[PDB]
Amino acid sequence: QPGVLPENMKRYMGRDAQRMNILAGRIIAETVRSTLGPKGMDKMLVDDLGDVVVTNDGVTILREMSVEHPAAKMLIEVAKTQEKEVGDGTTTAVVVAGELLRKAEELLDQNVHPTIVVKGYQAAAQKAQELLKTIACEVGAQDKEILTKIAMTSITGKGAEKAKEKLAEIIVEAVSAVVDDEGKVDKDLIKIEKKSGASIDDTELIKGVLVDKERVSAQMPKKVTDAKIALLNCAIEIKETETDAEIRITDPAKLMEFIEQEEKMLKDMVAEIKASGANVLFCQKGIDDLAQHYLAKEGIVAARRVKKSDMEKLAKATGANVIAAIAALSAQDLGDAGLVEERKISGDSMIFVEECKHPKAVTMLIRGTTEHVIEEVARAVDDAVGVVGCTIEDGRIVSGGGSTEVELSMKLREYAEGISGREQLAVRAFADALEVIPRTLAENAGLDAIEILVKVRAAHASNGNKCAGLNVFTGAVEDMCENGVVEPLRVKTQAIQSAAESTEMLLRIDDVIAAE
Amino acid sequence: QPGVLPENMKRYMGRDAQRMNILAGRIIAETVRSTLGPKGMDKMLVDDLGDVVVTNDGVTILREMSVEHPAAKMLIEVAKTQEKEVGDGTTTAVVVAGELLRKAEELLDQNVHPTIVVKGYQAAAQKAQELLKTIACEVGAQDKEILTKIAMTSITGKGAEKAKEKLAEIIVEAVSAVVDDEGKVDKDLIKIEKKSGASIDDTELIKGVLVDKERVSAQMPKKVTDAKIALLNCAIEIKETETDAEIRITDPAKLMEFIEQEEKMLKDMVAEIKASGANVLFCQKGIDDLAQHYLAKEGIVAARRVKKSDMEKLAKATGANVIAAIAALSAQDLGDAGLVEERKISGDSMIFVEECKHPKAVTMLIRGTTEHVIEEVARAVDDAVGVVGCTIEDGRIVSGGGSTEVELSMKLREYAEGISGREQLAVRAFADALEVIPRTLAENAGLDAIEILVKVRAAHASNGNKCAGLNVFTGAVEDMCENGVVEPLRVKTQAIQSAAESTEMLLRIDDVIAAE
Amino acid sequence: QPGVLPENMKRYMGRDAQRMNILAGRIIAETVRSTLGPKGMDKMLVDDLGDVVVTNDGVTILREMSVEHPAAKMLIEVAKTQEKEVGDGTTTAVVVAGELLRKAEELLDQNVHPTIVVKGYQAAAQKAQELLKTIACEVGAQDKEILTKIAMTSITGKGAEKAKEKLAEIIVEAVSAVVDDEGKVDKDLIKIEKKSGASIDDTELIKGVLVDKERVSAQMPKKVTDAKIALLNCAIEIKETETDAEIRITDPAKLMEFIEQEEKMLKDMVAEIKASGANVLFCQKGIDDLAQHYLAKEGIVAARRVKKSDMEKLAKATGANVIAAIAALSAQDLGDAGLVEERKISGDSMIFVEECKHPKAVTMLIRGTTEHVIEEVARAVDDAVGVVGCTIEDGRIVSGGGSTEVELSMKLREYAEGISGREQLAVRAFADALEVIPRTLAENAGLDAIEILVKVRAAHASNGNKCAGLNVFTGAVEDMCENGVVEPLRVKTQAIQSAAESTEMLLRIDDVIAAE
Amino acid sequence: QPGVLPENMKRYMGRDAQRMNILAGRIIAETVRSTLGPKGMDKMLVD
Ligand SMILES: Nc1ncnc2c1ncn2[C@@H]1O[C@H](COP(=O)(O)OP(=O)(O)O)[C@@H](O)[C@H]1O
Ligand SMILES: Nc1ncnc2c1ncn2[C@@H]1O[C@H](COP(=O)(O)OP(=O)(O)O)[C@@H](O)[C@H]1O
Ligand SMILES: Nc1ncnc2c1ncn2[C@@H]1O[C@H](COP(=O)(O)OP(=O)(O)O)[C@@H](O)[C@H]1O
Ligand SMILES: [Mg+2]
Ligand SMILES: [Mg+2]
Ligand SMILES: [Mg+2]
Repeated sequence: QPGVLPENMKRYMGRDAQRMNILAGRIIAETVRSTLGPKGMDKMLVDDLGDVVVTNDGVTILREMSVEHPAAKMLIEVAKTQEKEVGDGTTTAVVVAGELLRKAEELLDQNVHPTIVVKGYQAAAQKAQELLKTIACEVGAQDKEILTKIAMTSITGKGAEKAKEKLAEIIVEAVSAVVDDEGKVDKDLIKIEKKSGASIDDTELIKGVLVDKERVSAQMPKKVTDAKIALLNCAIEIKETETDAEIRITDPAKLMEFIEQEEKMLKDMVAEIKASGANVLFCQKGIDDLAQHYLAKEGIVAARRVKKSDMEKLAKATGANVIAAIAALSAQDLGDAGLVEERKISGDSMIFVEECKHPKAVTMLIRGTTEHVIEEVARAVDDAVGVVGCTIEDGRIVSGGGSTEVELSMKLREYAEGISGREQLAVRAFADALEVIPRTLAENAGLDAIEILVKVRAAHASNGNKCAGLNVFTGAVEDMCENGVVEPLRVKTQAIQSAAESTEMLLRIDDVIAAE
Repeated sequence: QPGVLPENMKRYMGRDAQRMNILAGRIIAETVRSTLGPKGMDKMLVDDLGDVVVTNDGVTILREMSVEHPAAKMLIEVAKTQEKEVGDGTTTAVVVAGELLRKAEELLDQNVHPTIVVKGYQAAAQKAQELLKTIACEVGAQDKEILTKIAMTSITGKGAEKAKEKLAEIIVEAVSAVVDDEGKVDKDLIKIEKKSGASIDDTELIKGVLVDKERVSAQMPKKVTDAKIALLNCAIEIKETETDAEIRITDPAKLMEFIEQEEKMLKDMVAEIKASGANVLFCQKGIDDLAQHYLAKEGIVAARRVKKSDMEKLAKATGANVIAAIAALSAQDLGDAGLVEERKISGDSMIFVEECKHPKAVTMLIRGTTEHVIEEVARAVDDAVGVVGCTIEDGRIVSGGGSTEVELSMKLREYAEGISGREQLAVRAFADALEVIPRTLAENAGLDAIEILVKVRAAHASNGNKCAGLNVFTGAVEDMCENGVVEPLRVKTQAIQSAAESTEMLLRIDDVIAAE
Repeated sequence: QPGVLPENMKRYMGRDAQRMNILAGRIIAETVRSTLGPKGMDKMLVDDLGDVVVTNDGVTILREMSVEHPAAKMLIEVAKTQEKEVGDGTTTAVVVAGELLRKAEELLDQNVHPTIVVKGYQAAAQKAQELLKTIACEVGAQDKEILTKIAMTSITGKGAEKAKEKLAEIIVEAVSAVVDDEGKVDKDLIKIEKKSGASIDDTELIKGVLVDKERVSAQMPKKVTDAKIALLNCAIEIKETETDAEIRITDPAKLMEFIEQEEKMLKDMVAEIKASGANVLFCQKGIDDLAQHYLAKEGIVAARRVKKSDMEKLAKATGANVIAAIAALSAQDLGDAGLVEERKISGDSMIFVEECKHPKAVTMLIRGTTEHVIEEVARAVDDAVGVVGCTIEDGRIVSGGGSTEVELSMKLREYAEGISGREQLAVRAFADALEVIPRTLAENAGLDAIEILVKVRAAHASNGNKCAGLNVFTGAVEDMCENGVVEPLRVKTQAIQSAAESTEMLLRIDDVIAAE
Repeated sequence: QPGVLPENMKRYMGRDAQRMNILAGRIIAETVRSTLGPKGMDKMLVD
C-alpha cells in the first residue's frame, strides 16, 4: 500500500518474455511464408473502411495488417528496410528472421545463455557476409541479357503468369534510362502511372512524362511534333510589387491608361515567351485568362498550375530549366521532346510529353483490365525496378531458388567446426536457419522438403555447384544460374543482416513491461 | 443463409491446433518443473475460498490449480494415473510428457508428418520398456535395507530435511505389516491420522487403530491391558419385529410386566456379551442408555455408533469378527490388543487400540507443530508408502538421480541407428526427451545442465555404469546405487508409458473445436 | 394487409434452397474428411462444460459438435445409421453423401431438373447393390484368420499404432463367443469395461463379467474356485404380506416369540440357499443385516442390491436363473464359474466372475494409461466388434483401400453407357462420386490423388484386379486382398444406400421455411 | 463466412416482385378513383 510500479500494466519476465517475443516473431513469419516463391499464394486484406488489397507482397501484407504486438512490430521493420534498401525479398528477410528466433528457442531450452546465442548469431552473420562476396558473380551494368533475367526472376516471384519477357524488357530499358552520371539509380525517376485498359500486355514505356492537365485553351494545338518546351514557376499574371502600393486616379481619361498598361505587359510576357522559340509551355502558377488568349493566338500550347512534382519531372525528361523570371527566359532553357500531345486515356484527358532522346526521367504506363489487377502488376514492376537497379549499382548477383542459402548454410557449418564450445551451437543454428528458404520454396510447391533438401545439400558438397537449386516446376535439382534464375547480391546480404540484427536485439530481452 | 457449425464456437486447425496443444502441454509441464528433485521448491496454492495448500507434490499442484485448457487437462491425467498406479513420480511423468511435446515440435517444423512422429514415439517407448527390464535389479519383498533406501529416496524427493531415518523405518514396517497372502499391498490398510504436537520427529507407528470416540459411560475403565475385543454390527437396543407389531394393555398390572420384559432383554444382551469373555466392545450402531449402565456395572469398556470404516479396520487389526447378532457372539469372534486406552491427543479425546500382535491394518500417526506442516509430511509419507508398496509387489528397482533416464537415452540412440529414414528422427527425439529429468534436476540444483549432461553421458558410454548420475549435493557424478538413491521400476515404466500414450494421442490432433 | 406467413420466418427458395442444403451437406462432409483412413488425424471437441473428446470416429465427432443447420442434421443421420446397422464406416458414409451433393450441383447448374438427378441417382444406387453382391467374396463364419484381418483392418482405420495383432485376436474370440444359436451377433452381449492401468496392451478378455460391488461381510471368502452361483431377484429379508397385516401382543412373554420367529425365517431362507449347493450369491434387492451373518457362517460369498442390468448379464454368463422365490431354488437354477474373486483394480474393489464355460455374455476389459486414451481404444474396439459381427452374420466381404469403390465406379460407368437421356449424366455422376474415397485416402497420406487414381483405375480395367488399391504406406498400387486389407460387404452396401437415400431426399427440396 | 449482398436489405423475386408492384400500382389507382367524373367526391389531406 501502495504499489511502486503502476497498477495499470502487464509484465512478462524471464522465459515468459522470451516466449512471447519468439512466438510473436514466428507468427508474423508464418503469415507471409505461404507467399514465398513462384508457387506462393496471395492474401486479400480488408481494412475497417472496407477497402481491399490483394497482393503477394510481403511488406505490403505486413503494413496492411494492424499488427499491434510489440515484438511483431520489430520484425515488420525488417521488411520495411528490405523494401527501402533493395525493393525485393521482403518475405525472405521476415521468414529468415522468424526461423532465427525458432532455432534460438531450442538453444534457450537447453539453458544456453541468451548472450551466447547472440554472440553466435553475430559471428555467423559476419562470416555469412564474407562468404556472400565469394559466392556472388560479377556483372556489368550494361549487361542487358543479364539484367533482364534479374527482372524475370523478380516478377516470377509474384507468380509465373506475370513474368512477361516484354514486361521485363520494358523494365530494363526504363531503369537503364534513368541511371545517373555517377552510376546510381534513383527509383523515383521512374514515374509509375496506372490506367485501366484492354490488357496487361498494353503496359508501355514512355520516353517522357504524363501530366494530368488539359491544355488551357481549346484554340491551342492538340498535337505538336519536335516541340520546344518552356517550364515556368512564376505566374503569368500582372506583377505586383512586394511593398504595399495603391494607385490613385483623379483624371477620368487616365482610367483606361492603367488598364491598358496591364494588358500591354501581359501581351509583352507572351511576346517574350514566343521570342525564346518555345511552342509548348508548362506553368506552375496560374495564367491570366487574357494571356491564355494571347498564348493561343501565337499557337503556343500551354498548361497551368502544374504541380511541383510534375514540373521537376518535366525538367528531368526534356532538359529544360524551371525558370522563375519571364525576362530571364532564353532558348537554352527549352527542353526538347519528339511528340507532345493532348489525348484521352481511359476517359481521362492528359498531356503526353513523349519521344525524348536522352531523358533523365521516364514513365511506366501500366495497363490492365481492372484496378486491383493493375495494382498488383505495379507492385511486381516495383520489385523488378528494385533489383535491376541494385544490379546496375553493385554489379554482383547470386543464383536463386534456395541455392545461395544452401551453399551459404553448408559453408557456415564448416565454419562452426572451428568454434570452441557452446557458441558453436548458435553458429550451427544460424546455418540451419537459412534452409527455411529452400524448404519454404518446396512446401509451397507441394513437394517434400526433407528429401528435396537432402538432394540439394548433396549437389553442394565438396566442389559441387554453388548454383544448384530446386526447380519448383520440374521438381528436380538444377543449375539455377544456367536457368536464368538470378537475383542481386544485395537481396541476400540485406535480408540476412536485417534478420540477424533484429533477432539479436529481441533475444537480449528478458522483461516486457506494457502499459494500459 | 446461415452457418453449419454453430457460430458460437472457436476453431483451431492444422498448425494452429498443433501449437495450441503442444504449448498448453509445455506450460503445464513448466509449472511443476521447479519442484523436481531434492533441491526443488514448493508452491503455495490459494483457492477462491481462501483455503491454502503448500506442497511439492506434482499431481496435487496440478489438481489444485483449476486448469481449464483441454490439452492441459489431458496431461493432468498423466499425473493422476501416476498417483493411482504408483503413488510417486507424478512430476517426472508430466515433465517427460511436456518434453516429448517440445521435441515433437522440432519434428513438425521440418515437415515430418504427425503420424510418423507418433510411429517413432511408439517404437521408442516399446523399446524403452524392453530396456527398462534389462536395466532393473531384483530385490526381495523382505529386504528391509533396500526398502528403507526406497522410502528414504522418495522422501528426499520432497527435500532432504524431511528424510529422517526414523520416518523411513516406520514406513517400511507399516507397509510390511499390511502385506497380504498374495504378496499385495493395499494402501488403504495403512490409516493416516494427523494430530498437531511437539515436533515432526514425534511421528509414530501404531500396531492398531485410533477411533474418534469416547467410552459411552464414564463409570467404565479408561485403560485396559491385554484386552479381549468384541465388534458388533447390530445395535444394543430393544429389538422390534419387521412385521408391524403393537402391544395392547387392558390390565393395569400388565404395564410393569412389559417395561420389565424390555428391561430384561437388555440385561440378557449384556450377559451374553460378558459370557464371550469380552471386556472391550465397539458397536457400529447405538447402545441403549440402560444397556450402557449394565455394561459399566460389568466393567466392560464400550463405544457406540462407530464409523463402519473404523469397525472394518478394528476387525483388520485385532482379528475380531464384526458380528450382526448378539446371540451368535462367541469368544472366537473376539479380537486381541495389548492396550485399549482412552486418552487425549492434542486436546482431543480418542480411544487407542494399540500393541496388536499381527495386525492386518495399522496407523501412521503423523505429528507436527502446525496443520500445514503436517499436511506436507503426510503427502511425503504417501509417496513413500506408495514406492515401498511397489518394491514389495514387483521386487524390481532402478537407480535414480537421472541415471536411469540417461542410460535409456544413451541406449535408445543406439537403437535409432537401425531405424530407416524418417521415423529415425522421432526415435532420436524420444531419446533426447528423457534427458529432461537429469537436466531439470541439475538446473534446480543451480548447476549447469549442459556440462553435467556431458559428464553423466560419458560415465555411461563404452559399457560403463548404468547407475551413474549427478549428486545434486556434491555436484559430482556418482554411483547412485552405492549412494542408496533408488526407486521402483514401476515409477519409470509407468511415467514413460503414460507420457508416450498421451502425447501420441495429442500429436494425432489436427482440429480443435471448442464451444460456448 | 396483415401478412399471411409469420413475420419471424426465414425463407430460401429455388436455387437458394438447393445451394443452402447442398452447401451444408458438403461442409459437414468436409469436417470429417481429414480423419479417413490409416493416415487420418483426430479432432478435439470441447463442450460448454469444458469436457473433452478426442477421437477419429466419424459419427462420434458429428454427434458431439451440436450442429444446428437442418440440412446438416439430415446428413448426421447417415452416420448414426451406419453406426446402428454396421458399427464402422461412418465417415465413409458421410463423405460419400457430401460428394453426391457436390456432383449434383454440377448437374443442377446445367439446368438438369432435380427429379432427373434423383432418378439417375436411384438407378445407380440400385445397380451398385447388384454389383456389390457379385464383387464380394464368400467367407466362413468361423474362419478366424479372415475375421482377424477384418478386425485388424477396422482398427488400422483409426491409426496404425492401435492395430495390435493381440487386440484383434481377443476381439474375434469375444464376438465368436456370444454368437447365438441362430448365428446372429448382439453387440450388447460383449460388455466394455474401462480401467486405467500400466498400458493398452493390458487389455484382456474375460469369459464372464465384472460386478461393481463388494461382498457384504468380510467373514465371507474373498475367492472361490469352481463356484456355484445363485441369482435371487427377491430380497433375503423377512417377507411381508401384500394385504395390510399387524401383530397384536398381549402377553409380555410372547414378545420374544415373534422376534424369534423372524430370526428363524431368515435362518431358513439361508439354509435353503445352502441346500441348493450354492457358494456364491448375487441378490438384486437387499439382504437383512442378520441373514448376512448366517451366509458367512456357511462360507457363502454374497453381494446385495446388484443392479438389474448386471443380474441379466451375470445370468447370461454363468447359466443361472434369476429366482424370485428362495423357496423354489434348485441345484439346476445355479450357474457355474471357474473363478469368483473380489479383488482391486485401479484401486477400486470389484467382483470378478470369470473363466466361465459357455458364456453367452463376455467382457472386454480395456486398459490404458489415461482416461482419454482408453476412450479411444474403446471406440476402436467398438468398431472392430461391429465388423467382426457383420462378417459372421453375412459371410461376405470386400477388399479395402478404396479398391472396391474403384471397381464399383468403373463398372457403373459401363452401366451408364447404355442409358439414354439427361438421366445418364446423373448415373455417371453417381459413379464419379464413389471415387471420393480413394481420392481422400491418398490426399490424407500426402499423396497426389489424380495420378494415383489414374493408376488404380488402370489396374482395374480390362480384367482385371478388383482387389487393386493404393497402399497409403508404400505409395504403390497393390493387391489389397493379399495384403489383408478387407472389410464386411455391409460397410459398403449400408454406406452407399444411406448416402443415396438421404441426398435423394435433399435434392427434392426447393423451399426451406425456418421459424424463430 | 459473410453474405455478398448487404444483410441490411429486403428482396422480392419472381411472382413476389410482380405482385408487389402490381398491387402498389392498383392501390394508388384506387385512392383517386372516387374523384373521377362530375359525381366524384373530394379528399381532405392533412399533413
Ligand atoms: N524460378 C524459380 N525457381 C525457384 N525459386 C525461385 C524462382 N524464382 C524466384 N525464386 C525464389 O523465390 C524467392 C523470392 O520469392 P518472393 O515470393 O518474391 O519473396 P520475397 O518477397 O522474399 O522476394 C527467392 O528465394 C527466389 O530465389
Ligand atoms: N539424493 C538424490 N540425488 C539425486 N536425485 C534424486 C535424489 N533423490 C531423489 N532424486 C530424484 O528426484 C526425482 C524425483 O523428484 P520429485 O520431486 O519427488 O518428483 P516426482 O513427483 O516426479 O517424484 C527422481 O529422478 C529421483 O531419482
Ligand atoms: N491398411 C489400409 N490401407 C489402405 N486403406 C485402408 C487400410 N485400412 C483401412 N483402410 C480404409 O480406410 C477406410 C476407413 O476409414 P476410417 O478412418 O475407418 O473411417 P470410417 O470407417 O468411419 O469411414 C476404408 O475405406 C478402408 O478401406
Ligand atoms: Mg520477390
Ligand atoms: Mg517423489
Ligand atoms: Mg472404420
